[PDB]
Amino acid sequence: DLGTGLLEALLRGDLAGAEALFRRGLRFWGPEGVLEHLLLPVLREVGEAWHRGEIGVAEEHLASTFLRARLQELLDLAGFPPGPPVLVTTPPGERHEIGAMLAAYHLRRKGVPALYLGPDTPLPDLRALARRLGAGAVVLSAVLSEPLRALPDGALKDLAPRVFLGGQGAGPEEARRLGAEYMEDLKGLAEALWL
Amino acid sequence: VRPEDLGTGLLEALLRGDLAGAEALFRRGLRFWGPEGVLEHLLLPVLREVGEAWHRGEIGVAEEHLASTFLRARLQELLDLAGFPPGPPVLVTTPPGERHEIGAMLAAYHLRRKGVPALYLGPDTPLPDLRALARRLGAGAVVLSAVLSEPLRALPDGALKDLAPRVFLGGQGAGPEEARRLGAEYMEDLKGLAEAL
Amino acid sequence: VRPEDLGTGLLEALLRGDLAGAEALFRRGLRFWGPEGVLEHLLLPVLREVGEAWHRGEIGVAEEHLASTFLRARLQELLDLAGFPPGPPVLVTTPPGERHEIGAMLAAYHLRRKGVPALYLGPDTPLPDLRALARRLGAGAVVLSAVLSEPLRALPDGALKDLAPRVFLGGQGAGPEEARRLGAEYMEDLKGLAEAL
Amino acid sequence: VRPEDLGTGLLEALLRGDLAGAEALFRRGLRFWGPEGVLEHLLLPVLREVGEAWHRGEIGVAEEHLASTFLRARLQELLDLAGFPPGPPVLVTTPPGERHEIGAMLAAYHLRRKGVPALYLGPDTPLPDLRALARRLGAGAVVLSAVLSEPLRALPDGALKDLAPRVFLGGQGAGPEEARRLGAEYMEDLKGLAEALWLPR
Ligand code: B12
Ligand code: B12
Ligand code: B12
Ligand code: B12
Repeated sequence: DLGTGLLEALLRGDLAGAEALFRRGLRFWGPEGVLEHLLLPVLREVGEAWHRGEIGVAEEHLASTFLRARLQELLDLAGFPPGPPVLVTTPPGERHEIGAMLAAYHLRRKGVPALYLGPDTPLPDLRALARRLGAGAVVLSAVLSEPLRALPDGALKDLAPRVFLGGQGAGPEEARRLGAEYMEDLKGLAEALWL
Repeated sequence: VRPEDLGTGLLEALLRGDLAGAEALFRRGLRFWGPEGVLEHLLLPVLREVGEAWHRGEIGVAEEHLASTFLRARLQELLDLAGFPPGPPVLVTTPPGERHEIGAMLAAYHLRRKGVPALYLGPDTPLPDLRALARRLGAGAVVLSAVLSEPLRALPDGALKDLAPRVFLGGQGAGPEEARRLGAEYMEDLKGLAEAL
Repeated sequence: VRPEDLGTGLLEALLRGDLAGAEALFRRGLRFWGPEGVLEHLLLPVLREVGEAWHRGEIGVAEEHLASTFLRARLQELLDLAGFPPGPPVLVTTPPGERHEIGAMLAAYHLRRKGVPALYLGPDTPLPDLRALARRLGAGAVVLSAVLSEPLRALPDGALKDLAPRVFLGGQGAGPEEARRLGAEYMEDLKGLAEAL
Repeated sequence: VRPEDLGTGLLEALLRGDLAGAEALFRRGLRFWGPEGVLEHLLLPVLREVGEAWHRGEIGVAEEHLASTFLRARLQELLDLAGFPPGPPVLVTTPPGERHEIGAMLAAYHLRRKGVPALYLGPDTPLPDLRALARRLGAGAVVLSAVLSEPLRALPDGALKDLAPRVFLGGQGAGPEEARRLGAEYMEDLKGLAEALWLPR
């Protein structure tokens, strides 16, 4: 797999060769393909390696900053459609960005105007922006479960006309308790908007 | 349209959630002022106005996030378009506890524009891990950007002294005294940083 | 619409005089393939297709001018974004009589992407003036791109030999023997050129 | 650095091969004088000073090339920022044999600033190929910039006639008589050129 190659280039600080390997993968598998076969497998392997204590925090930072940059390029290539926006973010306390960015990307690939805000947005401020921009939906990505548990019952229900929760840190019951529609796969998300 | 007006236009586009218009105005600014110029005359003035507005309680966190996430994305684009030389890298990051990342990215960018192989790691790197990577890659220098002063104050004396052969601290959160205490070379302007290396 | 058809789209936009559409298509390609990629998979294939069309008598020289002026402008943008390192410069140009400038610009760009301070002079520089500037600036190398062979053939033996400490000749109009005759190092690929310095 | 010193500074940076410093000084000029202003107060004065220096034998051709390639790059960015209107284009170029291209770019820029879709082709376009492109694009006008007079003199009588319904020749290398001989309207000032299209006569 180009996965091991990509990781090894990043770990030796070869950002030029890492970029070249990613670009080859994008040319070979296309935009959706490269995410499934390269970006996510590498991100998972970086996390695992760190958990095993095989790499330190600096190396993980390097890799994650790089993958985030590639995903941002893909986001930018999808363009930004006009229309009532969908705000994409993470719950308060959640700092991980890639799951939200992936969600924004899948929406944008299907012509949905997904505004990625960045992570960790307070719920009242998110509700206020959704209202001001006449947003049709809010989408939330949770990697950790703790930030969801800290939230009062029904706290996600009124953020916008539709509210979607996904990510490892989320499950059907916590979604029900919080008042959000739970969603496992990213492909289905655009269809779930009924447009 | 007018160069004299791009800051206002960019801010207004971001606040109404017009990412397409924002992108077009940034591109215009890049064409007008060039790579370094757009950062001085557009990106930073807008980022500062967003931050100020938030401090005055005029805008909420969500709006500020939108704008900052956008500006960060543009600086990353510029970073990628700059040359990356081979040779002993310079690691660029922020002190432990510092989450703001634009100042570090700006530093990496100015270095890369001047032929210095600056690896931006992202923010908030533990010092032992930073030291280990600097040693493994044979880094010639470590550059740290601090916007807040608190994260610097939490560090023990001489904590930045042996990170790499040269260690640079800058950002508004830093000053010559805190640099001396922590064992880093202070610098104020990004212009001078490439010459210093 | 599919990336592998950006080439035909770009060509069609240029031929109908749609500079705005051309710019948009090029930017899409840059986002898709990145800086080096867009040159390999869009700029060069389109420039070759313009040349072929001209050979088939489908378009005149004015259309070729339009397209090449456009591509030169895109390459210039990329050149500017790579930034210009300090240090002993490398002068990049074409032999006297050679007016085509894209191969030289491509060479300058690949060098600049690798931190080498490549000064693109433009095409068609007299050899005495080139030698004088190389000496005044303490240039480490001169790089020449030749598309046509005629301008090379008009030059006396050993005419490129003392232009600077290293002298490189490339381009389809050049081969190892004409390089040897003229006193330059020949190379085929732009990738190898940075390593060679 | 002060505005009254930008011209000298820019030239000196270019002559020592300091492209980074040159870029920074041009941007300072843009900040001071704005887009059109920088052309009048910085770009043209520097281009003229490069020419003068070359005449006085103080710089060779290599240095002039460096400087002109730089200024052409700046002017191209300004051209692109003027935007590209829709409609029947105006082709802008130089006569065959004319290699200087700044005058043509300046003409294209003034037209584009006034909403005219000026397509800058680059310099030195053979007249039959220019005629063919004007016809293919349905161009309403062709504009030619001549710095030198010799390339005009080499052209046969009536050689610029009917390249398009309107044909304009300008530049110091051109005069009313050579225009008449070649079958073009002569024009002195760039500002008037857009109006010269809107109201025909
Ligand atoms: C990679 C990783 C990291 C990386 C993060 C890399 C990055 N993303 O920048 C690093 C090394 C930094 C890391 C550190 C930490 N993480 Co970690 N690490 C992982 C790992 C190996 C993979 C996580 C992952 O796949 N995330 C990527 C996202 C995109 O995938 P996902 O959230 O599963 O979501 C999928 C779908 O739901 C969909 N999706 C995502 N969002 C949305 C939204 C919608 C609406 C939809 C429809 C779909 C969707 O896309 C994804 C495709 O599969 C796991 C272990 C494992 N085996 O999974 C943990 C794990 C998530 N980490 C964990 C922990 C504890 C941490 C740390 C606290 C460790 C520490 N002590 O410092 C820190 C900080 C976490 C934080 N503060 O957020 C725990 C979580 C435990 C829990 N929450 O109950 C895990 C499970 C491992 C463990 N220790 O058991 N981690
Ligand atoms: C933008 C901003 C924010 C934004 C940040 C958005 C983002 N970037 O993500 C937001 C609203 C989120 C924010 C948040 C906070 N910030 Co604030 N806000 C600002 C502002 C406006 C900073 C401008 C900025 O980002 N500049 C970034 C870089 C470009 O600027 P710089 O560091 O001065 O860098 C220059 C040079 O130093 C050089 N440089 C940079 N790095 C290096 C390195 C080297 C080696 C060299 C040579 C040069 C160099 O490059 C730059 C050239 O212009 C200031 C007020 C102001 N007008 O400056 C505060 C300010 C920094 N914020 C402040 C505060 C208190 C906060 C918060 C704690 C608010 C809060 N109370 O919760 C939070 C932080 C949360 C946390 N991490 O703990 C204080 C900090 C006081 C201190 N220094 O300890 C400031 C100074 C406001 C004040 N009180 O006057 N803030
Ligand atoms: C495009 C083209 C032109 C264009 C140029 C404008 C344009 N570029 O679109 C125009 C219309 C001017 C043209 C016309 C002519 N050219 Co023509 N045309 C071509 C064509 C199709 C493309 C090749 C090309 O120009 N690439 C552009 C450059 C950048 O790429 P390159 O030169 O291959 O260089 C590569 C490498 O060498 C490297 N490189 C470049 N410089 C350097 C420097 C260094 C140091 C290094 C390491 C590497 C390096 O990078 C480049 C890309 O990888 C080829 C046919 C083909 N090859 O498919 C001919 C070709 C070059 N043309 C040819 C001919 C015949 C001509 C004319 C004489 C035609 C005529 N019959 O009158 C005229 C003369 C030009 C003039 N009158 O001023 C012949 C060359 C003669 C031969 N050796 O047999 C070719 C080979 C095709 C053929 N018919 O046989 N041409
Ligand atoms: C710079 C310069 C050069 C530069 C050209 C710069 C470039 N573009 O690359 C260089 C050094 C290459 C050069 C070349 C030569 N040029 Co010279 N040099 C000059 C200089 C200083 C200015 C030329 C210039 O500014 N052109 C740029 C354009 C924008 O200026 P412009 O033509 O005045 O255009 C204005 C208007 O005409 C109008 N305009 C332009 N186009 C159009 C089109 C239309 C439709 C309209 C309405 C208006 C319009 O807009 C412009 C701004 O207001 C003059 C000296 C002087 N002016 O006193 C000579 C000068 C014109 N050059 C001269 C000539 C002919 C040459 C040379 C042949 C010198 C020689 N005798 O050996 C060389 C030839 C080398 C070559 N052919 O490549 C001599 C003429 C000698 C004589 N007749 O007595 C001059 C007059 C020097 C002098 N003071 O005597 N030159």
